[PDB]
Amino acid sequence: GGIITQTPKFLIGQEGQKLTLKCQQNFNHDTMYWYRQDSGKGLRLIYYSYGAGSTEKGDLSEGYDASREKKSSFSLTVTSAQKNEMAVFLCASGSLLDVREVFFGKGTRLTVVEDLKNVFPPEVAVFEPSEAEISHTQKATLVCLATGFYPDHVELSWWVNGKEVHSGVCTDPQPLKEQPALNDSRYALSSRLRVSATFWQNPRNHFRCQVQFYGLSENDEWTQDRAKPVTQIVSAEAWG
Amino acid sequence: TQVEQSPQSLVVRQGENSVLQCNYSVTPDNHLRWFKQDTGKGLVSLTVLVDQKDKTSNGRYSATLDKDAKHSTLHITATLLDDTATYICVVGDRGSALGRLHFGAGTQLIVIPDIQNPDPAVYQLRDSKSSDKSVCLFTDFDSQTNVSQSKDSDVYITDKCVLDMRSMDFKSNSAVAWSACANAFNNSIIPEDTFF
Amino acid sequence: KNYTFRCLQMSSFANRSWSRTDSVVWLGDLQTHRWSNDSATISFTKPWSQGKLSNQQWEKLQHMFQVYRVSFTRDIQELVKMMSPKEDYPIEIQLSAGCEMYPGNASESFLHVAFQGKYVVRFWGTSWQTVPGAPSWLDLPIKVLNADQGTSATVQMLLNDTCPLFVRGLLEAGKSDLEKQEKPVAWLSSVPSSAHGHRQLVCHVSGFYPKPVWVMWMRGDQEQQGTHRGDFLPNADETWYLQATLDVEAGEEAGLACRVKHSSLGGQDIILYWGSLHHILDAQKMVWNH
Amino acid sequence: IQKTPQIQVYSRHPPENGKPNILNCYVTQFHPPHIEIQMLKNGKKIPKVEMSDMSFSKDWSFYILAHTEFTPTETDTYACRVKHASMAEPKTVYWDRDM
Ligand SMILES: *[C@@H]1O[C@H](CO)[C@@H](O[C@@H]2O[C@H](CO)[C@@H](O[C@@H]3O[C@H](CO)[C@@H](O[C@H]4O[C@H](CO)[C@@H](O)[C@H](O)[C@@H]4O)[C@H](O)[C@@H]3O)[C@H](O)[C@H]2NC(C)=O)[C@H](O)[C@H]1NC(C)=O
Ligand SMILES: *[C@@H]1O[C@H](CO)[C@@H](O[C@@H]2O[C@H](CO)[C@@H](O[C@@H]3O[C@H](CO)[C@@H](O)[C@H](O)[C@@H]3O)[C@H](O)[C@H]2NC(C)=O)[C@H](O)[C@H]1NC(C)=O
Ligand SMILES: *[C@@H]1O[C@H](CO)[C@@H](O[C@@H]2O[C@H](CO)[C@@H](O)[C@H](O)[C@H]2NC(C)=O)[C@H](O)[C@H]1NC(C)=O
Repeated sequence: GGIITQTPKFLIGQEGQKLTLKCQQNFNHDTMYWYRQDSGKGLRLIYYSYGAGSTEKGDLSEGYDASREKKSSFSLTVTSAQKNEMAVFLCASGSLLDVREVFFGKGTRLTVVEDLKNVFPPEVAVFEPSEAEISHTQKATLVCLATGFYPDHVELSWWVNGKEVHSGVCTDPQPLKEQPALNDSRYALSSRLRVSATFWQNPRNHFRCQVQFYGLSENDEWTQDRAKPVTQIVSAEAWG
Repeated sequence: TQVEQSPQSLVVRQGENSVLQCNYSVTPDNHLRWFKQDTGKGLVSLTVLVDQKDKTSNGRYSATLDKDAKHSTLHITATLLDDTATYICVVGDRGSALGRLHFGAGTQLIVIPDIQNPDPAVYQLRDSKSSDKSVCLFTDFDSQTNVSQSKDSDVYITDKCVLDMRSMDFKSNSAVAWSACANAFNNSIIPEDTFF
Repeated sequence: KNYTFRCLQMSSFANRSWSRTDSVVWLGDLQTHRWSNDSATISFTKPWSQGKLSNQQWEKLQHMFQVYRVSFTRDIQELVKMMSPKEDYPIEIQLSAGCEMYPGNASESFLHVAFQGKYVVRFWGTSWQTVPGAPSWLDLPIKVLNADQGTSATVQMLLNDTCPLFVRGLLEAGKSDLEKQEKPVAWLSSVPSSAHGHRQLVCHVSGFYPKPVWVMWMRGDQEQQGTHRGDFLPNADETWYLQATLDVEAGEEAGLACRVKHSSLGGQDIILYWGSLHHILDAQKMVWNH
Repeated sequence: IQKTPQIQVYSRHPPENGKPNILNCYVTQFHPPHIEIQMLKNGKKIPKVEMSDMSFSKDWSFYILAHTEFTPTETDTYACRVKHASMAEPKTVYWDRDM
């Protein structure tokens, strides 16, 4: 029928900051839900709604409020952000005449920070394969690194000849901390891409490594020296 | 918790079968349903079970339900690498929209690839922009071998990672270590026939 | 048509937090079951209340109903949420579910729901239905409840098969209490009338069972058409009370009698004469200062 | 709120002064079902007062029967006092043995 979409994908907030997250559905569902997923726990209902002006409390209703402006939109607002918490918020819409028709949003990821001074974008480098691997395997592995980014609000992608690729690609499932001893420490991420020797050997085959950083905006304005850690794409390139 | 999924984590060889299950105490037990939640994404429905003794099957996913035993099993046939995800079991306590869903904690599924022709080797990869920096990729290693994150601050190392060249039917594991080359992987119990 | 089996539910919702549901079950004019909001089990009020159901059969029903009560209470608490300005607390709901039992295999089943005192919904055939004159806003709650196919099946099972079966056994089991005969006991009294020099004659009839009785004022064979029968009032001991009045002019009392006809008497009609030896002597024992 | 209650006070058996009897108080036609019923002897509330289970006739209207063990006499007064939302002040109905 359509889609249930949450906004933002990722969210940065400071200790005590009142954050809000919108959810829009076009299914024409009367019932809408805001859930919170915690690692090692099931989805817990915060708030639900039967349509415009209705906001019914869940179990985790404390520290939050909802606002259903219209059938299409449900909006959750985190009353105050917790010290250095990390959370997932999930939006779902449901048919009032079919209990079994439930559609879910792709989730919003929250990260609370000490000071926005800690927010840094990644630095992306592509490593050309080993002449040693081509003479042995006849397979070329382009490697990529995304280092010094905070939070882990990233989206890595490989691009050959202008088109995005998934075959031969592998990205790290979890990122590596820089200084794990300190809280709010910068992150590292690695991603391999494998192509046939014959393909890589050609210097007419272009290889691009894209990384989408989800940082700051006009809202979330600072007063620091070095360039704003805004949302951006930092991508590396190679030919062979 | 009223809905309990078992086991917390499950490891399966690629091309094999996967059997994850859930027992519940929710009452009434109108319907049970399974979702697949892809790493960092939302929930996707796989199947809905409604009868006292129901069996339903969507594609490669199959499921059963004994509402008397208050038990339901999920069956993944021919486990692909794309099946690596958390599987969430939910119970609806009513038939009308007056009901409420009860969610299990999930079962994290990990599908080990079938490395048919190993060739363990670690190569040095020069940076695209200049001479420095350098990185070392330990690859083509068997399903059996495991990567260890060393204690040292200077060298940072990642865990085993599968890639797949689809128009090759080829699959290879990998690990990456950065700043020394041959020493990068010493804390991990590497195979003896590793090329250098 | 002879006996009607009724399961009466009375649910009161004062607000979001406070609720209570109480039930009583009637086979004709005799109660068979009682279910308090504080009792988690259906209580028998006659020794034959289980009917001809086995202990496991009965337990399966009691558990069914146990689960239902908690489900119903919440479903209404949710429908107030959904029906936000159209309706709100305090809410009052009544349910009448049962059988009207006729000779042979003949039976008609019913499930009627009253909202705030008025009858608005009935379960008819395989679905919930509003009845003529129901508020329009009930359309969404019905469309919502009729979405549940399990309840429909559970209910269809009860009304069609379980209730008639149950009550057929209930009738055999309780035959001794249902077919009982209790003799009425009559006594006369009198009070002034609204009008001047006019008296009202009260003829009290009490303790009879079954309910059908005939109580008339006579003057020979001459039935006094002025007689005004009261409404059947119950006694604590599952018997009945009724009183017949007659408005007379002072002095017209001599010759009048109160005639009572009942099945327990067996053709031996009670004739109570105004001013009879017994009347005088019974009146002496019932004197007061008004 | 909706319907105002109807109190009938009758005895079980013909009343004989000094001879023990049963007083019944039949309360009907009220709505909502929340109601307070007390039987009183000489103003003072009668302690052990038994109550039937609240039920409702085919016309959906409620009915409840209060009854107590009592001994009628010439001087003693018996009444049934009802508190219901529909009424401003409680309704006290006296047992009149002649009607
Ligand atoms: C009609 O019947 C229903 C079922 O019989 C009643 O509903 C249940 O009512 C009970 C009691 O009100 C509810 O449970 C309570 O839960 C409390 C905790 O959430 C308990 O509190 C205890 O602990 C606190 C400390 O945390 C103490 O301070 C306190 O003193 C107490 O010891 C309660 O003791 C109790 O368990 C229950 O959830 C209700 N169940 C359902 C299915 O709704 C209903 O009230 C009855 N109505 C009336 C008016 O009688
Ligand atoms: C319980 O008893 C009720 C009767 O009160 C049953 O309802 C009736 O069931 C039939 C199906 O068996 C219904 O379907 C059909 O209706 C169409 C017209 O709409 C007609 O052409 C068909 O011949 C057939 O009758 C019927 O509508 C329905 N009757 C009423 C009054 O609604 C119910 O199915 C029984 N359930 C069980 C479990 O025994
Ligand atoms: C919900 O309704 C009940 C009953 O009307 C309320 O309970 C009453 O609470 C007051 C004090 O707040 C007492 O004086 C009454 O005796 C209580 N009644 C009963 C029957 O226990 C309850 O307060 C209401 N809740 C809200 C939120 O208003």
